[PDB]
Amino acid sequence: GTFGETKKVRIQCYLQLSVSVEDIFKKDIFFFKFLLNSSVREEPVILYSS
Amino acid sequence: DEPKVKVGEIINLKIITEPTSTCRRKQNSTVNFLDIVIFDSKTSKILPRSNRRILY
Repeated sequence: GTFGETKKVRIQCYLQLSVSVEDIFKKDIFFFKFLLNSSVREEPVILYSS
Repeated sequence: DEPKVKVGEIINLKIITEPTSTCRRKQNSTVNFLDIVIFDSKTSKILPRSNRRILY
């Protein structure tokens, strides 16, 4: 009876990145502006691709 | 490259940096920071959010 019970893990619920959207209108073309930052102001984020 | 750009050309800018003979001076900072700033030809100080302008 392999009991691996009571692994008392604590998990966090805070999405660390934060994305702000800005829709620049233009004639026959379009532009998206994207402000990306961290959730809280002591945990910095690295980014790899978008 | 090619300074006649119409509207829709995402074009890379190339910067070549070389530290001088005063590379011997400081050396306790190992990183320095390079703000690229944007001026109009006639007027000055384009704000860095920069809509209807260069987007980066």
